[PDB]
Amino acid sequence: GTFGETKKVRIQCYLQLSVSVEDIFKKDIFFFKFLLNSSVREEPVILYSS
Amino acid sequence: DEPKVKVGEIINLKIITEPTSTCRRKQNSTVNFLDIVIFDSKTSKILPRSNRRILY
Repeated sequence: GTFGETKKVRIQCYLQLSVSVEDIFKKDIFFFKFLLNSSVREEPVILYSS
Repeated sequence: DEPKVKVGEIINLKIITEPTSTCRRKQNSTVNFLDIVIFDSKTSKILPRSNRRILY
């Protein structure tokens, strides 16, 4: 009876990145502006691709 | 490259940096920071959010 019970893990619920959207209108073309930052102001984020 | 750009050309800018003979001076900072700033030809100080302008 392999009991691996009571692994008392604590998990966090805070999405660390934060994305702000800005829709620049233009004639026959379009532009998206994207402000990306961290959730809280002591945990910095690295980014790899978008 | 090619300074006649119409509207829709995402074009890379190339910067070549070389530290001088005063590379011997400081050396306790190992990183320095390079703000690229944007001026109009006639007027000055384009704000860095920069809509209807260069987007980066």
